[PDB]
Amino acid sequence: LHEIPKSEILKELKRIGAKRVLIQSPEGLRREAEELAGFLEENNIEVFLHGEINYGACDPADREAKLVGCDALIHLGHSYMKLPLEVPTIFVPAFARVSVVEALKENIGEIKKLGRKIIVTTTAQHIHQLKEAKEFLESEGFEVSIGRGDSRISWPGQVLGCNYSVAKVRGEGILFIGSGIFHPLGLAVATRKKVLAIDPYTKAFSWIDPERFIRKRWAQIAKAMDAKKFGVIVSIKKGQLRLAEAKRIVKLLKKHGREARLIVMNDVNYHKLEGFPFEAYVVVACPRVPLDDYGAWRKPVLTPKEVEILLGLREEYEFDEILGGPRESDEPFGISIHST
Amino acid sequence: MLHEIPKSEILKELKRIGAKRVLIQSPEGLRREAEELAGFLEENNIEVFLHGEINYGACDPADREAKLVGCDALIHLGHSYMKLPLEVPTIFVPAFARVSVVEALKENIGEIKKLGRKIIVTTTAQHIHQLKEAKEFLESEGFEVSIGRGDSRISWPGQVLGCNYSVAKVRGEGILFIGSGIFHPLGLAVATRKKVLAIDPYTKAFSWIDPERFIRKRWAQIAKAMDAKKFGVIVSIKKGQLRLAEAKRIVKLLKKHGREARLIVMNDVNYHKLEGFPFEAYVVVACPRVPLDWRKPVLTPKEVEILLGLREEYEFDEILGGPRESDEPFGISIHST
Ligand SMILES: CSC[C@H]1O[C@@H](n2cnc3c(N)ncnc32)[C@H](O)[C@@H]1O
Ligand SMILES: CSC[C@H]1O[C@@H](n2cnc3c(N)ncnc32)[C@H](O)[C@@H]1O
Ligand code: SF4
Ligand code: SF4
Repeated sequence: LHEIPKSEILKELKRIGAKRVLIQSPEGLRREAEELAGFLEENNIEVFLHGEINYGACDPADREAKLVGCDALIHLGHSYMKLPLEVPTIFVPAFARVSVVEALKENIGEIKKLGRKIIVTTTAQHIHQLKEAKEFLESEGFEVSIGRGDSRISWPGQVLGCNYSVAKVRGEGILFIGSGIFHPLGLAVATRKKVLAIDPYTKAFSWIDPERFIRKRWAQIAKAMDAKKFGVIVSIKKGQLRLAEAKRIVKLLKKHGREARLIVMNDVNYHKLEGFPFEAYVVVACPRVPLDDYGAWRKPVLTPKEVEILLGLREEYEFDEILGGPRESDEPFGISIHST
Repeated sequence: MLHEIPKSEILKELKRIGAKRVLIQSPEGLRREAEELAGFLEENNIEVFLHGEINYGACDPADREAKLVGCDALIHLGHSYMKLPLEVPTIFVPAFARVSVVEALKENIGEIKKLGRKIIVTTTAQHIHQLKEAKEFLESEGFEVSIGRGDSRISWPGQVLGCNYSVAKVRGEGILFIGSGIFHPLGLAVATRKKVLAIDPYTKAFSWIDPERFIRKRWAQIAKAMDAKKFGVIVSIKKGQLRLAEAKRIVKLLKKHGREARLIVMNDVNYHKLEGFPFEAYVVVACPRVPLDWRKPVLTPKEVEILLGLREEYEFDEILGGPRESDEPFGISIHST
């Protein structure tokens, strides 16, 4: 459950006959990746570690595995999203232990301000708590709405930084259970509904006001109203490649008398591009890169949605989401194995 | 200042193969030139994508990436071809420097005479097109000029790379190196065990190479590493840098000497990516220019062979190729494997 189940992982590997495996890992599970590796090697399975810092299941290292002759990939810390996989892949999601009900009870008076029918949302590390959160809220008199989400989502109620489809359901206001600010803000902007965030660790709460964020984006668009040369960036990460939408933005920019060039990268960062003559950039990939820029972009960097405001093709601010298709099943609360 | 990109020649080669969508990679210097070429190809009804990575060598063609985004051809700016399986037709565009090499030699005749009569002459890609003149000059000064063909990693006789000095493994009293920087002459010195004179064509300055300080600094890394139980052994998936068999051997050997070792797979080998891993020391088995330029000790395969005591003298790590059939043109080339 909350422990890396080294036994279950071995059993799946021995079932599909895996002899050589690659392990991806996010920054907080680097040490666990090497402990797993040593355990499988004791059990006669050669193990490579993937040296890149992985940021999501949108970026499986399956093609790299097939290159170094691995017959399977282990993806630590995230759950499957619908992608073609070139080697059989085991997803090992990370579940935080914290019980969320305590923070809900402490804040029930604020939660009432959301209204009778509420939408409840959290991130992957608290997804297993969602049933406990639901029972409690219903037991206090709420009707609880929880969206399934699309094929980029792994369980009902789960939000990603670039996908909030699980909140596009009937309901009067949105509850977010989790730490930090980016997800609740994305909820408010993507749904235009009252969003209430509760941190399960501190029990602190926050009503999300997107105005401050939206104004910072309006200034970004303003800095680019001066620009004539545009770079339009795609990432070739399997779950981030948006070729058609990027080509669309290039054609659109040219239709309005601006120069635009499509740029192919893997990891998207400004330093690699600063020798180029472009005056502003459009990231058509993970929107957390232009929207959550800590300060590294020294030229205006925009989302596709913001570009359409710039050219004057859209009046209201719309959050850039990467959307999937119908998801006919749900991922387990545990390890999963996928091959295509 | 380099010689200008030949836009007309490149476009004609693309039309000769009917290319409709091309990807262009460029190195740090040639970013403005990349987009200049893109606009010209586009104005000739050819869709062009730019590669946003900083390319660092023909050992890293972006041909897989081009195939992925639907391009039917790849333009590799600033480097000459090295023997590699290519997935899309690729056009190589060497950059050649305008600066006069012979003017630099003329300022330093006296220093060159100290090398010997029969001398080995080497340069980098940006001056290869003036290598014939430099040799004629030197032979007019009484030198016997010895120039090696080199192997399949090399594009022209007498060209050195940061990772391959095969053109210098020939008969001679000493090595002359024509180019800027100190890394190439350092490797030349360690790899050939001969006296090396470096002449910088842009400044006319010269330098007699003494590798001792560099070797001593390298042993401090080796010494540091002699206490480590846990090693990370790194490879790069770049087509010209992948050294999987050697990396595996290094793993097996570290384990035979009572040390733990893990193979690590990367594209760009950056230390900042590895900080969370539990390894006490690192071996880069890819482009040697990365360990030979951290926080934990990071070693080349030659250097870890010293730590384990299977090797005594210091050695530069090099990626060797095999025999080279023919030579690359002093201009644009087009290959498709
Ligand atoms: C937590 S996953 C999102 C984070 O990972 C990084 N990230 C995700 N996808 C990419 C990408 N394609 N290129 C560069 N950085 C990315 C971004 O900095 C973002 O803050
Ligand atoms: C310019 S020739 C090679 C240069 O690019 C960088 N480089 C080459 N290969 C790699 C690699 N595999 N990973 C990271 N940096 C590299 C090195 O720091 C060196 O300065
Ligand atoms: S927010 Fe961006 S980085 Fe995170 S899962 Fe979605 S696409 Fe991947
Ligand atoms: S391996 Fe190193 S020195 Fe050789 S071409 Fe690539 S980056 Fe240059």
